Amino acid sequence: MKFAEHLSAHITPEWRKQYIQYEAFKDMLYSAQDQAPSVEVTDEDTVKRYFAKFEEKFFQTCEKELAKINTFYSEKLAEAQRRFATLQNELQSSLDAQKESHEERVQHRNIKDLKLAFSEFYLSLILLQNYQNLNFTGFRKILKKHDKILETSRGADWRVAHVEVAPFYTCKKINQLISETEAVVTNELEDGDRQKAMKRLRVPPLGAAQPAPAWTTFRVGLFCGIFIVLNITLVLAAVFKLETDRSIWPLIRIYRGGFLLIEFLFLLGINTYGWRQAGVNHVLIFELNPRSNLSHQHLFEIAGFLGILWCLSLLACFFAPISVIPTYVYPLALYGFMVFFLINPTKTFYYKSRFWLLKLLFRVFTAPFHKVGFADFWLADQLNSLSVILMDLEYMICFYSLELKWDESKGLLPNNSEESGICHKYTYGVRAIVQCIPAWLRFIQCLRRYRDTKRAFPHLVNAGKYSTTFFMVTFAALYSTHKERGHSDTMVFFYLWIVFYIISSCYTLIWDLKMDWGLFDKNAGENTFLREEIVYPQKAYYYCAIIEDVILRFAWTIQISITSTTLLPHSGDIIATVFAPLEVFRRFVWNFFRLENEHLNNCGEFRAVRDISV
Amino acid sequence: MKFAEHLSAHITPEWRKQYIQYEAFKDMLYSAQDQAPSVEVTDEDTVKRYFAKFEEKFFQTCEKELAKINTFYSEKLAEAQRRFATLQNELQSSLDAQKESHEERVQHRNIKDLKLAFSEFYLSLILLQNYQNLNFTGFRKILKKHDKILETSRGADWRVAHVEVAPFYTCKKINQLISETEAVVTNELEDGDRQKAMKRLRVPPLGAAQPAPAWTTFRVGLFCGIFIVLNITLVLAAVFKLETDRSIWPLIRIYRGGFLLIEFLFLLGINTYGWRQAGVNHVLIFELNPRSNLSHQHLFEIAGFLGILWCLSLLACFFAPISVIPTYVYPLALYGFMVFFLINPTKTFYYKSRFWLLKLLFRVFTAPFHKVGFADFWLADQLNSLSVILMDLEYMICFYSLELKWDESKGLLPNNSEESGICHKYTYGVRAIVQCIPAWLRFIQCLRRYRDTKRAFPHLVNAGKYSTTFFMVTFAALYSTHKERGHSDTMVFFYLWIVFYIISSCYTLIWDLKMDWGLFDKNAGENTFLREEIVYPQKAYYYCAIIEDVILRFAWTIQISITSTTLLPHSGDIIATVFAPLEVFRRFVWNFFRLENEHLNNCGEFRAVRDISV
Ligand SMILES: O=P(O)(O)O[C@H]1[C@@H](OP(=O)(O)O)[C@H](OP(=O)(O)O)[C@@H](OP(=O)(O)OP(=O)(O)O)[C@H](OP(=O)(O)O)[C@H]1OP(=O)(O)O
Ligand SMILES: O=P(O)(O)O[C@H]1[C@@H](OP(=O)(O)O)[C@H](OP(=O)(O)O)[C@@H](OP(=O)(O)OP(=O)(O)O)[C@H](OP(=O)(O)O)[C@H]1OP(=O)(O)O
Ligand SMILES: O=P(O)(O)O[C@H]1[C@@H](OP(=O)(O)O)[C@H](OP(=O)(O)O)[C@@H](OP(=O)(O)OP(=O)(O)O)[C@H](OP(=O)(O)O)[C@H]1OP(=O)(O)O
Ligand SMILES: O=P(O)(O)O[C@H]1[C@@H](OP(=O)(O)O)[C@H](OP(=O)(O)O)[C@@H](OP(=O)(O)OP(=O)(O)O)[C@H](OP(=O)(O)O)[C@H]1OP(=O)(O)O
Repeated sequence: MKFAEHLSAHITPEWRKQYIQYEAFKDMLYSAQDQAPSVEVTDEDTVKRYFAKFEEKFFQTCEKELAKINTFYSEKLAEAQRRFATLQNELQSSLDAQKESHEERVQHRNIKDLKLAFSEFYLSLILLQNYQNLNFTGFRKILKKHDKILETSRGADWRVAHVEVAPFYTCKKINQLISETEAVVTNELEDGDRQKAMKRLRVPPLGAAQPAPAWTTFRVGLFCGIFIVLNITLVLAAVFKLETDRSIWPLIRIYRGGFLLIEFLFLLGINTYGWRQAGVNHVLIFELNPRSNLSHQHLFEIAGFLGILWCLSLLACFFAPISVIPTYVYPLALYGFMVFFLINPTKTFYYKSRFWLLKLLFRVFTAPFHKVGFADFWLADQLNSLSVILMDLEYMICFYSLELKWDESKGLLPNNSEESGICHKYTYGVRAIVQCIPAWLRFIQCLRRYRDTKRAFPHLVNAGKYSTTFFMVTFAALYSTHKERGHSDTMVFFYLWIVFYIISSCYTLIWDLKMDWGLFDKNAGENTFLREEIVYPQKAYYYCAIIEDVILRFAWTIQISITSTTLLPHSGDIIATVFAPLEVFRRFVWNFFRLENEHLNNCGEFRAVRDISV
Repeated sequence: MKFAEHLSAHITPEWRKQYIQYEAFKDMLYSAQDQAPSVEVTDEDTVKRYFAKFEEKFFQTCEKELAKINTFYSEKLAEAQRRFATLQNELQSSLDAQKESHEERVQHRNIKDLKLAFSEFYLSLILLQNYQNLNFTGFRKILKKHDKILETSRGADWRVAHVEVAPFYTCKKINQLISETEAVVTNELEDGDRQKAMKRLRVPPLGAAQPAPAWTTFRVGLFCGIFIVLNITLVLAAVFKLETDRSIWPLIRIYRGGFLLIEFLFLLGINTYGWRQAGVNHVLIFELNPRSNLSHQHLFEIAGFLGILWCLSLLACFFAPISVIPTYVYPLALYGFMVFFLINPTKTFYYKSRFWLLKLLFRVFTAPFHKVGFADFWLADQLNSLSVILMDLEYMICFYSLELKWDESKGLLPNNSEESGICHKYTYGVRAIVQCIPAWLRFIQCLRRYRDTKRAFPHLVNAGKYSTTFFMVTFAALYSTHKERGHSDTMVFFYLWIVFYIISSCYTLIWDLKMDWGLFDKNAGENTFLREEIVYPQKAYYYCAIIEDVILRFAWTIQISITSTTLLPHSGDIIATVFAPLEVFRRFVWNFFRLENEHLNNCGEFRAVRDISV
């Protein structure tokens, strides 16, 4: 009925330019129909010749499209045949080695990677088959549509004479390859059982708009509604009922991290939805499973549940829920519940994503030794902007270990004490390393990448980009320490520090535009100050992001400076609280164009599957 | 991949017994496969003869199923051809009358009914086409499964030799009929335009019933979450913050009706979901549009919004956030909003259902004159159990017009002695008629039906059933009035009243079982105390409903009698509040089996479309 959006939603992204231009043909046909003058205005010969010339040009365009499709199909078939030959040779070598302990574990890894390579090959073959079917359907539908407006029946004859003889339609090699692959997998690997072998080779409609189950959407809406109502109740309770008898700073300073985490989860769900809709293949970049994947609804549901728990804990800290449990227990219960949810060793509640995240975290935090992929440095980049949660963790540990006297009530709020503040300082040393941890991780990753791929431009400069944070933080700490000690030269520690402000931002900002986002290209074309090809439909997004990155970069250096050095102590807490939720927004904007620039490097290579070895 | 639930969900409910028994064939094949004796000593000849006899019986069953399908298709095709001939003759008569004002309005009505009859005929033809396609697919799939499991080449040969030469597959008369119908509608009726005619004749995937849009489910969940959180907050506020000013009785008596309406909407949504899932075709019975329909999610989304408004109004009444607006304004705003939502004359917010409901309400309340259909008496039956809202309406009108002072913001709470008691007495006697209105409507509908049909068994006994409410209410009112007047003979007005209690319930209860639900049949099989065929899978539902109706009938009788007679001082206002939400539950249970018994009168007639006339 509606072929346009069906074709749009069933297109393989990396081959989007290799399909048929249905919409262009439709617009051309409509323009030709409208351009016809009146019967009386022009003679019948002029109308006849106009129709004839338009038909000729239409058929020339159709011939060009058919030739392009045929060439693409032939190249893909040749590539598939060569890959099959290579895989069969490797499988034969592995099986003859197996026929003739550490050797057993090596073999286990061998048939661990081989059964994945075969699955990837099967996915490629299925994608080629779908491409062929969809292209033929589009040709037939556009010719049928043409054969109605013009009322000249020349499209049916053209289809019968040209498309029906096309090799892209008359060849059966893909089906034979599929059958041989199934036979090889069932015989050599799974040893005679078609059930599990077919189960691991099933291709669900991954290249479509497969809706989520209605229960997931219902849960998302339920959690969102409870969250907004609890938020309104919390705001009213804070405004009306509570009096800040002994400050609420050790309360917001503890509850900031959970709010930041929930906001990050929500924005990540939005990011995933945008990637999926815009046509960016993040599954190939992140090296995920094409058949099993997490949609944005699951992330929204997780964020909603976490927000429900956070709001309930804050409300419990607010009024007087239980008259026997001390009020300094609720944040502990909340964070313990978060940790328990993450590291649950059972097989429930997205058990297939939590383990992947845990292994990724281990690899990230063991940076110098493990090899570096896209996911590792992407997660390290996220942790770079998510350091406020680490700061809150350190502050909460030092507040509970030393400052709060557990024997009274109202443990959390009243910090009424003599030396209240021994934790709101920096002089013992541990306030700068906690903030320099992620920069150190990225610096070490860049060093390892340069060592492996010994090409010193991208990585040594990238490694030097993260080193400016060390200089800035150490100079801020030194200036604050000498100000507290009242040295007459403290002001000089101000001066150079200020330049290490600018040298920081102007560094990273440039790397954000030229290298991370790939803008300001010399082949910009019509798109001014951008690159030649853009995925997202509107340039206003690009211009607004360019505008906002500049502003949000400058108020990242100032937040990390004011917060580690802990200076100007009358508005530092409020400014840090205000500026914390802007860092996540900046990173959320950055992710879009970072992954879009990464994706466009796989569109000139026509790569659609994750190539693997044994 | 999974043909079982596809076949189950794509079956026309009224032709379910005329399809192919796929599950029975699967179970038979599995049992035969499991019953393989043994190679051990049994001997190959015994296994061979067992396989041969099973193959023979399998082929006999397949032949019987094929013959049944062929005969059903032949009968349906003959019926369709005769109906087409009749419709063509009527259309020809109408067009020749049109070719050769009140006559113009009559012609407009004629082409109003004709364009509906043609659409229903087109729906029937499309249903027959789908039946043919699905039956062939099922045959092919089951034969392929048999061939796979029993390692032979008999199934393919049998399919080629028998199913291929079947008329249910080689007869293309339906396609010619469909093309002729399109031609006739496009030429004679829509005058040469295929666009609007085809749009009118399009058959959407009803069987698929594509899982409802995600925004609707999201809104349902959002409204539900807000409702539950507001309910918890309201309960806490009522328990804790309330004040012993003067009574909360003129508040529950006002807010009861909205709660009852919301509960009715929720239970009606559950009812619609149950009807759709169980296979009951309520669209045919209610004479709705087979292409445009309301799902249960829309009713849940209306109910959630109404509950949100109700909870907000109650919270505003409790807290009184605004210090200038009087407290007796909020229920007025709530009920005005409900009325405005119902009678909105624009074209938004389910405008094609509200107008249908309004016309139905007009027909119901003008009962003696209009003809009676299923939708009229069904709605009157619902209003019979929904009289508490009418009682609340009359009480609120009397309370505001007479009692309320409006001068000082004492509001909807209190502060009088006898002003509470003129509205709580029955000197006017108006609270008997407000309760006897729906019984009167049903009684007059039964009288009109008996006059139309001239068959006196069902309708002149139904009218007698409905007439007992008048006796019960009038005797309760007389007893209460004489008790207030202190007559020495008032006790006798008690005595006979008590029998008019029993005579009421034992009447209606019997009509609920034998006639409304069609149970206690004389020719039941293994379903003891039930009817021969049942739609809902489990008999436990039937037995539970049989148990429940008995208790709830006496509860309903005593509740309405006590509420009408205004007797038994304080208890007769908490007992009514407790018993009010049980009469909606009783009606909600009654609807299931009422419509199921109605449905099992077209399944034996093989009627799947609604017949009309011009
Ligand atoms: O005039 P248009 O441009 O609006 O065409 C309409 C419609 O014409 P209409 O006005 O009489 O209803 C066609 O119906 P026909 O009369 O040709 O049969 C319909 O084809 P269809 O029913 O599937 O028939 P088959 O393809 O299965 O053979 C086509 O659907 P697509 O080609 O599949 O996208 C639509 O295209 P669209 O613009 O995308 O909605
Ligand atoms: O070799 P291993 O140690 O990796 O484990 C086997 C397999 O064990 P098995 O031999 O008893 O069938 C695991 O199934 P289980 O024992 O947990 O049921 C399965 O885990 P899984 O499906 O993810 O998890 P679950 O859905 O089953 O809970 C894993 O698949 P991957 O981890 O996805 O690659 C398999 O790898 P492979 O040898 O390539 O088939
Ligand atoms: O052994 P079973 O009883 O489980 O059969 C399975 C499956 O066998 P498997 O174990 O090798 O995967 C069949 O695959 P095959 O090897 O015959 O091709 C499959 O057919 P399929 O792929 O659609 O093939 P085509 O019909 O399109 O030609 C069939 O689907 P349905 O007939 O359409 O319902 C399934 O039936 P089910 O029980 O309902 O899930
Ligand atoms: O004859 P009438 O007075 O009953 O009205 C015509 C038509 O008016 P038209 O002649 O200008 O096209 C109405 O469309 P509008 O004027 O409101 O746009 C349409 O209402 P509708 O589609 O429900 O409502 P909307 O979706 O359009 O808002 C109605 O269809 P039905 O009531 O469903 O039977 C039609 O009946 P028919 O003659 O059989 O085609």
